[PDB]
Amino acid sequence: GSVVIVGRIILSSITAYSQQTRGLLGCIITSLTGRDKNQVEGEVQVVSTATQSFLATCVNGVCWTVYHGAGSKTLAGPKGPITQMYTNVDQDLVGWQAPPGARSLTPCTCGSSDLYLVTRHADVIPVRRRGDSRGSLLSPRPVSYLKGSSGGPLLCPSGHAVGIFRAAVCTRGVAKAVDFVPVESMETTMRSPVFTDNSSPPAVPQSFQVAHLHAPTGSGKSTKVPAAYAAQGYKVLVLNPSVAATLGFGAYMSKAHGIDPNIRTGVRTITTGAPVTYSTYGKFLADGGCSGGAYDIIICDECHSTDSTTILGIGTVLDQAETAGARLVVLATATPPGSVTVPHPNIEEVALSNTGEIPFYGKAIPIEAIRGGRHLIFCHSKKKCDELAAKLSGLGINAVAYYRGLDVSVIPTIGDVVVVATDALMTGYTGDFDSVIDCNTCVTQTVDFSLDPTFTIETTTVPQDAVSRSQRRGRTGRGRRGIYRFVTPGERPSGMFDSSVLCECYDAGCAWYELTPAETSVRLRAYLNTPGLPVCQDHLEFWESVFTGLTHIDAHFLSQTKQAGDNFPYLVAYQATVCARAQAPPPSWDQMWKCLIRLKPTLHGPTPLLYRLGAVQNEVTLTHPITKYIMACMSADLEVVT
Amino acid sequence: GSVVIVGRIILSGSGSITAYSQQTRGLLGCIITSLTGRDKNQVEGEVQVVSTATQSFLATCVNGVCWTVYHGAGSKTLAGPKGPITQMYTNVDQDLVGWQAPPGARSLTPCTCGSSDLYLVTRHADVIPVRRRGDSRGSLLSPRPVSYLKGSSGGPLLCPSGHAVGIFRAAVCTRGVAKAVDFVPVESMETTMRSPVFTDNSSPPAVPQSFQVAHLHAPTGSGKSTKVPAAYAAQGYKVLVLNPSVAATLGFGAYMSKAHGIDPNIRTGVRTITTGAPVTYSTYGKFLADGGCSGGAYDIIICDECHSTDSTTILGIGTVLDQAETAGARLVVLATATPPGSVTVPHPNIEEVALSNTGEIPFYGKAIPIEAIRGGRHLIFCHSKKKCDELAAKLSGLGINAVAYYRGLDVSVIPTIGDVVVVATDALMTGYTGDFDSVIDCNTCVTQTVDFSLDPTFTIETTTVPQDAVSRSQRRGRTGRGRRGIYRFVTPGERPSGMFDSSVLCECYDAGCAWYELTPAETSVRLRAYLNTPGLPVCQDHLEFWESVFTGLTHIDAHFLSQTKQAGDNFPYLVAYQATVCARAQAPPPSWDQMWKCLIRLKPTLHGPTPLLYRLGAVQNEVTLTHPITKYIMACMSADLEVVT
Ligand SMILES: CC[C@@H]([NH2+][C@@H](C)CC(N)=O)c1ccc(Cl)c(Oc2ccccc2)c1F
Ligand SMILES: CC[C@@H]([NH2+][C@@H](C)CC(N)=O)c1ccc(Cl)c(Oc2ccccc2)c1F
Repeated sequence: GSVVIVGRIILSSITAYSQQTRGLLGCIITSLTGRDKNQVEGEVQVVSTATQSFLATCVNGVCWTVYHGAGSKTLAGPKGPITQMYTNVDQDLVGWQAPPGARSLTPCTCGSSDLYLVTRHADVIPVRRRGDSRGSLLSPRPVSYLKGSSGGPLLCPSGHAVGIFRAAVCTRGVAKAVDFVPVESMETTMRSPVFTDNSSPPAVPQSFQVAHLHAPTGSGKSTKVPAAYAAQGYKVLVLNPSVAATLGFGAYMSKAHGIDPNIRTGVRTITTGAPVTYSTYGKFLADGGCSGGAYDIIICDECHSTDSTTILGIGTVLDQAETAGARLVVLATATPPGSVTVPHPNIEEVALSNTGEIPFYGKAIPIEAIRGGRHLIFCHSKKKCDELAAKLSGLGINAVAYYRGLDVSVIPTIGDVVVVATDALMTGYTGDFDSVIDCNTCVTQTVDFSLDPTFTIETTTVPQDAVSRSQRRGRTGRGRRGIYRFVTPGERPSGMFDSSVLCECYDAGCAWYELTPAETSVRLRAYLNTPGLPVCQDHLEFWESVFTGLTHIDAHFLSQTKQAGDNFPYLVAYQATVCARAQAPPPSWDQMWKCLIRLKPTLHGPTPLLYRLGAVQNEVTLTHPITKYIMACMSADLEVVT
Repeated sequence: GSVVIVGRIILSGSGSITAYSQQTRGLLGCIITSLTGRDKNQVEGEVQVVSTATQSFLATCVNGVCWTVYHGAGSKTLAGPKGPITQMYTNVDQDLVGWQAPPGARSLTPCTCGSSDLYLVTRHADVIPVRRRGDSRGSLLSPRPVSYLKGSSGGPLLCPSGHAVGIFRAAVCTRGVAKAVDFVPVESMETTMRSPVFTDNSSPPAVPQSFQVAHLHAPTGSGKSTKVPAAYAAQGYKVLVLNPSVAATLGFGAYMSKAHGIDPNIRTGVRTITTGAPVTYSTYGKFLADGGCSGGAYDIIICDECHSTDSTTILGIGTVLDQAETAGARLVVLATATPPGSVTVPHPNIEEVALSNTGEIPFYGKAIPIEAIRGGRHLIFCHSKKKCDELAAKLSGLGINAVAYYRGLDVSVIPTIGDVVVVATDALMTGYTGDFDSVIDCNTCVTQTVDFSLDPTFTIETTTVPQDAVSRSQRRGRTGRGRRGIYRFVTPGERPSGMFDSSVLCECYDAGCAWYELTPAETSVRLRAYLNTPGLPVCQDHLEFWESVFTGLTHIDAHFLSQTKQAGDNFPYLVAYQATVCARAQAPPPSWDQMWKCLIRLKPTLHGPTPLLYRLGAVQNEVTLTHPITKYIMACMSADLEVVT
């Protein structure tokens, strides 16, 4: 679907009124066709997807808005879908060529400290500028007042644009400031190229540089290129988030380029003294990061990956590389932030229908589609993998489930099989398949600053973004004609990750890699500050402050929850420690808290709740000191998407 | 818009109960079908996944009737093969609606055997085990987050043999987790089918020999409050007519003296007369201030505008219903032009014209031409005080005699008389009784709703929502009275009539404490009589909860209460109470909104964090949760609480 214009705020002292020009039916058809024949007027446009509605402000002949709402989408236009002219994911900014009849605001030259934010409801909210991207609302307003107004103009008194609104800065649920994209970030974006070629490795520079490599898996981004570099006489470290891919490079380089390299995973380590090393991000962090002098080039493969280990690992490289004597970091991926899924020559795509013997996410799979051969069916949860493997086995199709927890030996590597897997597949198994069938959804975590009492980590089923869809489809069609069947044809924008991933990085830091919160921050600071990487909201101060107060955890609990492989082993363990000290029962008796099961006779009363990590069945008390500290931490300034 | 079928849930054939979903329509197909009311796609399966524009849920055919919940479907028609099917049963009291099952749609069959191990099917095709605790209740064997169940209302509850016990309609929560489920019994679906499909209420009832509560569903024009009470009086009966509006009450009495003959008793705060006549007109507020029914006085009590869900009206009707048989009345009539489940039908005096973007005056995203409002007397309904004053401002500058009206301002600021454009909120409707040449409607309104947000307690949020069938009808009803009328509107939509929020239950206890010296226990009795009387607007039963909250709010400062009372704002007790607690800790209020003006004078002696009891708006000050009243309220949030899904 395309972004659709559904109305306009007309600007006129500054005042405004809004005008609606479409309803739901129209918005839906227009988004599907990409064809909008309505006459565009005004400088601010009310726009909408099938999900969110928001704004777009025309400046200098470009119509601008936020990446978090528009993604990389085309805008419906008179001739047809308009492709985006600019896409600056780093600045939460995208932009289309202004259609005829649109007026443009001209940039604010002088720069008043006094500024007015136009909202989607046609209000003109005064704002005092505090910095380049920061203004304080004269009247603190609830956060929900500003919702739907991402992409709206901030104006000086004369009516020239100072920037477009991108996020509220909340203090305990009330908006006291605003983050906007400066007009000078737009003029900078208009002066960068629309075509920077990243498909070739850079040549090694005289001094330190970070460089980007965009090219598909198989192209030898991970094999040929490190070899080429080794030939020129350099030492190269290749980081990867999969144990199975890292190990498989070992026997691959030996066969193919006569280099018997160093391999470093948690399960296995080989030192051959080769000039090339392949390691997981995880083993890299276990070994303390960059060793003084050991490497010239550090290639971070699958840098589109937004799990906590990769992020923490990449930001370690970026914080340490130059001081360890690196001259080159290369961030490598086939799917950088802002990518969309384009057709693939080797892959035929066929929507699923309702005609099929096997139900699947409201559609159907025909037995004939998966009876012969090797097939990969992605499902969102383990529960659903178990269900589908059971049905298929019961019809005599040779079927097998794989997800986090299982050994990859459930395999089966040669012969007929239907593999029903979660995304864990993409890290534990390196093989390709005759067809891929994709449910087009994933499970994700989201933090919610719910103040009940502190924060919550919700697990939610969500639509897949452009990176998931591409990575899943790319398990077929690798040098051999593949089919890709799907339940649904859309895809969310790529390259954004949630604040809970940040939280996960402190947790793993503390739990797994002996990092203080201060230390975790510095490495995340290096990641955030590097252009072209995935993006998130800057909630570092906040998570640092939270984990900073979580002291004298109980070793036994920590170990146990690490060994069960829970998410957030540190937060779970820490809550467990507080409970067992306070002589109080845990939030519930979910598996999550099994680590406390032998104290169940003696633990009684209300749970000293620190935060919410699932359903809380027990009564709660807010009197524990750690709770009060975490409550106090919620007064910090939180950027929120609006 | 119609309800559209967009998928189904196929139950298994044998062995253990299991199911899977089939999706038959996307969003685009769903909207088109809803707007045309036409659905040529055939219908298999007994459990349909159904949607509206705004939401989606389930329906379960049993005995040839496709049943769903009223809170989901309202009174809407079902998209069918030869166009929209109208509802056959609309049992608002039971949260139960029903269409005739379309061609070859298959139907579950009722729990013949009667077991107590149950299985709930959800929209995801999951199959939760449930233990029957009562006629209409069941506990989850493994409790669950209430969000798991969203979108499954309408879904069936099966016994092991595959037979339908009931349909899911609500989660019973404790602090965010669903311990239980409420469903509509299958035998409520048979009580429903075993009755007339059409019941009449168009005529005033005959006076029964013994106590009976009747409904009078009739236009404001049939003379619900003049003719019908005169007629009863003409036959020698003592009649009390209650009404929410002081203006309407005085008007009826004045009309009765000049028209139907006699000089009735009037009872309002601003005016009271005891003539000794046998008709008495009163407001619900004066009636409650007077302590309700005093025995022997009346044979018939007409509760006019019984569709109103302001707190006084509900608290009023609840009193009459608790007290009237024991006070010797023979008849309680519940009168309204717009009863629960009613739809806005067309009016022969009234031309209904969609606003467009063509026009000089912006109006909620559309536009009004000045042509349409210079020629005569017109009424513009706006949602806020703000928009009202803003739009007076614009119109008058354009050479129009416009005046704002809302709560606080004085009626008769409306010229009587002149040639006018009055810009008003719904306050118009209880403030002023005149009609107009045309009504212009924004089709939205401000309402309050409660959020059990546990942060630390609950939150009363004010929001703007689309108007319901009752709102549209009453607003439009201010033109086309006798003469010709024109109704112009921004949106054609209309939410289901007859449902009110738990926050309205909150205001009842609040008003009982602030205005009518009713302990919470006494308020619960009165509210209970209301919930239990059929054919009145419906709510979720949060009575124990709210009673328990207000029972803790003891020793309020009289002085603050009297100010929040006079200032006329919502929830004077909760506001006075929070301010009371704030003043006794020498702490500030949650913010300095106008809500808290009673504490401005103490500003310089108030310091530290606010001991927050509950959220009635933005909280700007830092908060402490250690006050004993906060803790007492936190304990109250462990009540069993019905919530919809
Ligand atoms: C413009 C700020 C930028 N964040 C900085 C910390 C830079 C960085 N390394 O991410 C940013 C860019 C793009 C988007 Cl969609 C942003 O907002 C969100 C919102 C929700 C999820 C993820 C990002 C954003 F916050
Ligand atoms: C079947 C329960 C019934 N409530 C009882 C207290 C009876 C009564 N007098 O209301 C009921 C009927 C209809 C509906 Cl839409 C119900 O659910 C809601 C949901 C949200 C708002 C209002 C009512 C309901 F809860």
